[PDB]
Amino acid sequence: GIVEQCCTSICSLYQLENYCN
Amino acid sequence: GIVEQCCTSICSLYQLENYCN
Amino acid sequence: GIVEQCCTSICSLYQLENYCN
Amino acid sequence: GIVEQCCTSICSLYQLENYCN
Amino acid sequence: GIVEQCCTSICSLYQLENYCN
Amino acid sequence: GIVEQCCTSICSLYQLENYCN
Amino acid sequence: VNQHLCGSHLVEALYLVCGERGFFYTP
Amino acid sequence: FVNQHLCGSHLVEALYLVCGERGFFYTP
Amino acid sequence: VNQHLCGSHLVEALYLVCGERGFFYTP
Amino acid sequence: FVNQHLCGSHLVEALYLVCGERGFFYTP
Amino acid sequence: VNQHLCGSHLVEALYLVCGERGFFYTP
Amino acid sequence: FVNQHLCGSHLVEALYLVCGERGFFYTP
Ligand SMILES: [Cl-]
Ligand SMILES: [Cl-]
Ligand SMILES: [Zn+2]
Ligand SMILES: [Zn+2]
Repeated sequence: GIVEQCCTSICSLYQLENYCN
Repeated sequence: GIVEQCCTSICSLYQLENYCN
Repeated sequence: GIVEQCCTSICSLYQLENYCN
Repeated sequence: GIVEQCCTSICSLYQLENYCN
Repeated sequence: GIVEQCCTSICSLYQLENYCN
Repeated sequence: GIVEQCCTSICSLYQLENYCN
Repeated sequence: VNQHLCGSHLVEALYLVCGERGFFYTP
Repeated sequence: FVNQHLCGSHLVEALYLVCGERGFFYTP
Repeated sequence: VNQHLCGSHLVEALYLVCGERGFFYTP
Repeated sequence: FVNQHLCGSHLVEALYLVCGERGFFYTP
Repeated sequence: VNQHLCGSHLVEALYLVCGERGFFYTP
Repeated sequence: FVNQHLCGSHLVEALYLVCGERGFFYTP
C-alpha cells in the first residue's frame, strides 16, 4: 500500500497520483 | 505575486510550479 | 457532503467519524 | 508526560483525551 | 484572549510569546 | 544548509532567523 | 479558497479519527 | 509504529494537493 | 469555522515559540 | 531530540482536535 | 489574517512541488 | 531520505512564521 511504498522511500508526485480516485 | 494569484482562487500544481527556482 | 456539513460549522469527532470506512 | 507516553507508541483518541483541560 | 487578539490581525512572535507558561 | 544544520539537532528561533531574506 | 483550506484540515482530522480503517475524500 | 503514523499524516496532505477535484483514498 | 481553522495555526505557533516551557490553550 | 520535536507538533494538532471547547495543555 | 493562513498552505505546497530545486517566499 | 523529507516540511512552516514580512528561502 501507500505506507509500504511511500514511508520507506520518497514517492514523487507522479507516484502519489496512483492513489487518487 | 503568489498570494494575489493563489489566495483568491485555487492554483493547480502546474500554476504553483511557476514559483520554483 | 463533508465540505458542506463541516466547513460551514464545526463538526465534532463523532460527526467526522461518519465519513470513515 | 505526553511525550514519553505518545512518541514511543501510538496514543489513541481516548488516551489523548487525558491531556485536555 | 488569543483567538480575539490573533485571529483578527497578525500577532508577531513577541505577541505570541505572551501566552506561554 | 538548513537540512544539515536543523534536521540532526534542534535549531532555535534565533538560528532559523539566519535563513530569512 | 476558503473551501480548499478547510478541506486540508478535514483530511488531517479524518486521518486521525479513522485510524486503521482509513477513508475517502471526494470534493 | 509512530514514525509510520507521522509519515501518513504528510502523505494525506500531499494527496489532497496532488489529486484536486478527483480526490483520493487512504488505506493504512 | 474561520475561528476554528485559525486556532489550529495558533497552537502550532505556540508549540514553536514556547519551547521547553510549553503552554495552555483555551478557546 | 529532533524526532521528539516533530512528534510533538503532531500531538498538539491532535489535542486541539480531540479536546474542542475544553482545550488543553502541553508540557514537553 | 486570511492572507496569513493561506500563505502557510502555499509554502507547504511549494515545499512539495519544488523538490530538490527549492524556492523563495516573499510576502 | 524520508525522515529528511518530513523534517523539511516542519522547517518551512517554522520559517514562514519566524521571518514574517521578510520571507525566506529554502534550498534542500
Ligand atoms: Cl513528522
Ligand atoms: Cl486555514
Ligand atoms: Zn511531521
Ligand atoms: Zn489552515
